[PDB]
Amino acid sequence: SSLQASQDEFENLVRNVDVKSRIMDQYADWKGVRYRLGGSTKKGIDCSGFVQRTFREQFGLELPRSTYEQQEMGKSVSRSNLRTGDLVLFRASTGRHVGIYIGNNQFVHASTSSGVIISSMNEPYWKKRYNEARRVLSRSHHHHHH
Amino acid sequence: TSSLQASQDEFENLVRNVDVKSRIMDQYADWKGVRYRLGGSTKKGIDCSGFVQRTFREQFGLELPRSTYEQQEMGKSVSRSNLRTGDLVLFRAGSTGRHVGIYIGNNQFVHASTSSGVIISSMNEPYWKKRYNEARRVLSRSHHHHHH
Amino acid sequence: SSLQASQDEFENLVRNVDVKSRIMDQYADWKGVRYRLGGSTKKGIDCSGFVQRTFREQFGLELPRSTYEQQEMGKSVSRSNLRTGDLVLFRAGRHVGIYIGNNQFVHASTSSGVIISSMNEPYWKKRYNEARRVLS
Amino acid sequence: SSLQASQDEFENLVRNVDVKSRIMDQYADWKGVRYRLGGSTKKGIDCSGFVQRTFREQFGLELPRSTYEQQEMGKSVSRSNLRTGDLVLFRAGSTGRHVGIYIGNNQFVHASTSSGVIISSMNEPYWKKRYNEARRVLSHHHH
Amino acid sequence: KSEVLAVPLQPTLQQEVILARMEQILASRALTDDERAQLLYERGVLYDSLGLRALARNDFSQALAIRPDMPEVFNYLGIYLTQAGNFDAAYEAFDSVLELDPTYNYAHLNRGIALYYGGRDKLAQDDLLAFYQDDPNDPFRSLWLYLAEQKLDEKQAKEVLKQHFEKSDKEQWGWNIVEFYLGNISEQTLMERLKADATDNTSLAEHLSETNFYLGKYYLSLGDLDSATALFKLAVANNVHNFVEHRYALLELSLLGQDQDD
Amino acid sequence: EVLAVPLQPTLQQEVILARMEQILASRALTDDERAQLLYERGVLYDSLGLRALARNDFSQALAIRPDMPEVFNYLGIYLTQAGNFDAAYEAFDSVLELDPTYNYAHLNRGIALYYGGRDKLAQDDLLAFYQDDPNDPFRSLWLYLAEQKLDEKQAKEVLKQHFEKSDKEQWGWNIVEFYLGNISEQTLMERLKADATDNTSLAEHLSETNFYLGKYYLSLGDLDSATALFKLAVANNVHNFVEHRYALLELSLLGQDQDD
Repeated sequence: SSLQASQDEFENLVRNVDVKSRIMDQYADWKGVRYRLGGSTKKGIDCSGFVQRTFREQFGLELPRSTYEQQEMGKSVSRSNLRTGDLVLFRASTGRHVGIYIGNNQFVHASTSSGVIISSMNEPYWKKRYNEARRVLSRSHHHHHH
Repeated sequence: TSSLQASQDEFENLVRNVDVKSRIMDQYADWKGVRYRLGGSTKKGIDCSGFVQRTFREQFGLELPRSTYEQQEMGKSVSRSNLRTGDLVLFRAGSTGRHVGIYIGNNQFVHASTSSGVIISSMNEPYWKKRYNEARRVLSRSHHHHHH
Repeated sequence: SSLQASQDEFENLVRNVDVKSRIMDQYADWKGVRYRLGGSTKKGIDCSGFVQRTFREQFGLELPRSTYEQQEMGKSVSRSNLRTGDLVLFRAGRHVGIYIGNNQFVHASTSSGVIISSMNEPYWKKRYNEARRVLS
Repeated sequence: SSLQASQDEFENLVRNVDVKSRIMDQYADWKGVRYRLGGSTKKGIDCSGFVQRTFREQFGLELPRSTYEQQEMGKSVSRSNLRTGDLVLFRAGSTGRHVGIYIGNNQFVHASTSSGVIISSMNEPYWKKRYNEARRVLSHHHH
Repeated sequence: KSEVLAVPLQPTLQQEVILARMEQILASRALTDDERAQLLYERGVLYDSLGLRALARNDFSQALAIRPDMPEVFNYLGIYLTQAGNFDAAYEAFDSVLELDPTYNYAHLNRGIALYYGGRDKLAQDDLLAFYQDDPNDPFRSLWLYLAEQKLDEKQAKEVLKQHFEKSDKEQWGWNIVEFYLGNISEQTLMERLKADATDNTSLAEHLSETNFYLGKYYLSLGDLDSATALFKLAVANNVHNFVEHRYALLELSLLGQDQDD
Repeated sequence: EVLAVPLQPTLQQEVILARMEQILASRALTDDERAQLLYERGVLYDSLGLRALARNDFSQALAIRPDMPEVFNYLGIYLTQAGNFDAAYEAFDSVLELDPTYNYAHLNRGIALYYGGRDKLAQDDLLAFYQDDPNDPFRSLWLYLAEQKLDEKQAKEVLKQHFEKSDKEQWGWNIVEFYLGNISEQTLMERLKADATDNTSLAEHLSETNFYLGKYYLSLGDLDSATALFKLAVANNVHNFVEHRYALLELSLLGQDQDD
């Protein structure tokens, strides 16, 4: 871990990735895949299996599977500081539904009705249900305050 | 005083090896999403062993054999809890009978998967925890072939 | 605060910190070479010849041969503001050296060859005339 | 002189000067030069005058002319621990205190009353009796 | 000295490995402008974490000359102009951050602080209240806001901070610095609360860097310069170079220094 | 407590470091020209507390130009700092094997043997070093500390003598006067402040002085006071002082002691 911490640090520090571009690579590839609760393949996927799989394949970032657990990763983000690659969370029978912000008030998610899609945050259903956001892509800091 | 606890040699090889994950990920930046094609070696399509062979060649100058069967005979056997970035990780596919990828720490490896093309995956994805077999350290601290 | 020097002040200090090193690298080679009026080789050199050679070899800066003409190069400087690499001029003909800081200068003297002198040597103090800055 | 300091520092740390051989360049150039009290030219020079011009021209170090001040430059050195380029000193006779520069092997170089600038042995008995002190004047300070 | 002290932090082996390697890579000519600017930015950050701010600023400046769209560069340039006392050039640098990236939240803080030190307390409050409501449970957001509201009126700056404290979830340890400033707890009590929470030395050094700055400001507000000069020095002595508390402890000492002359 | 502003990297250091990078990155330095530059960057990195980097530069210089006693010196010190005393003695041997005229090896190896507990051999080296400059108070202090292990009362009278047989000029003779019982801790600190000029001068005084008071308190088994006095030594950030280097070492040793 004392090599692997340096190596992990070095990777975060050199890698300047185009976050939106990478998310849309994944979306192009996964567009229209069906809803299956607990699924995580191209035969069917739920919202948080989609997030988990996206951040791993595209950013090498290890997120938990549970949406409860995904809602406590990284720092919370107010709505006006929203950036591409932030997890957007909604009160939506789960209680809790997660997508990825991709700018222009759009987000990418696995929905019940349509499978993997882009929606607008402004769509009445989601604006009522918008709950919070989390930043999980985040250059990790040298010294920490208490 | 405890950067001095490491010897000048340990320091020398930390500097040599600190960028090894970023080099594998440099390969991933360019090869990400390339299809599986058995016997292939290009961005048209590549197998697990070809992706591994090409990565070690381009990133580190390390010649490895073509087939998965020759690769797993390389370097030195490694137990699960001693895995280090750059280690080959071997699974039983049963498409040929043998499947190989590169460990990048934190329970993840890169590989040309049969289903999704070149991707990152977890060693804890049920599918691959069940089929894990062994691990090979083929790259030495000095970036030579690792002794048997 | 190190940071009171602006970024441009810093870039400039970095460009110029080796300017004395380079004059002294010239001196390491040229040290104790004879005087000879009209000489430009290591067999014997004059004051203007040594200066011309230093600026050529060290700064890629081609100055004229004669002391007359080297007085007209760059811009004028007063004693208060002398920097390393500035031409210092004395009445002696007249005479050309290169300031290296701390009231000392490098030059081909008619008596002792390529040497370092103090500006405060009485001989040279009363014969100081002007200085020229010629580095951009 | 925020600049000139750095320039001065850089010249110091970049130069790896050969002390013995730069002194011997001086002595090459100056050997045989007549003694002249208070002189500082190739037509005549005394022993401190020679020291002053040697350290100036060969090292860019500025020493005072007074032989009294020259011996309170640097720090004192025991005769055991002599290194090339240390000032050696000797009790005042009828031309003042005497000072030369050590060139190693129990040899110093100095302007002399009798021979001009020459190399001498510390072990010449005139100079063993007259020997007095040495000073090192070459190279975060402790307090 | 019968008091609470850490081993001043030293460069970690990781920092030195990464700097040693960066130097090898930057010395190569196998770098795009884009990947070079990136190494320069990230070496700048590293140099800044070791307290080498002239070198960091130098790398940042070079990163920007290659990739202009770098709000993260302008943020640091702003910070360094603040530490230099160039508040006017600093306001402008943070202006730039938020033109480039309106979401670059932290420049509201950093310009808040630059305005605070620049004697622009009303404008500072504008930025530090904006910052505060982006994360209410960050105690340092409320602490900087208190500092800026303080000069306008001490009394309702404390009633506001009390408000922030009660409104917060009160987890993070820094709410203790707040509790002291309210007069909820003693300074004695703050120091044992501190040691309790602090695990290893690095943790201890972080706790003392942040805390001795806020105690320094408290004593300075009372007109005790002797006590404040000391607490600013003990703050810096932890060598947590990239803390705002560390940087501005240095600025306060610079200001205290220049008062003391004649 | 009397406090300086912890020393910060100077403009000069950062300017020179920046320049030295450009020069070393260029491909027109002879081996020797590069060795001396690596060595010198090494010194500068060391003066900023960047010892792995320093040691890395030193190690590369030696690779190029093997006849470098100045490098073996530092390398030896870094081994001392790391608790690696046997490897250190060996490094310092190399120094004198190349240049027997290199006084500072006697000190550094002197101190390495001190921390190695080979107290006779350390008295040998530190008395050798004392004898070059009787007037350097720090030579008398290190000698005393080494002799103190065997007989503190005798170490104390041979230090009294080291005092009278000296000019009594350099400030650090006040430290010695305190060790002798001639002055109190309070008087020592009054003098410290009186003698210091600017902050850099004050930091230097507090770095050396709080090390020596740290060792005094150790010698009475007061680990609390020693620990604090060592940290306040290190806090001045005079990274290339002996007293700084081995303040860190003491703290490390106290660190392992407590934490068991």
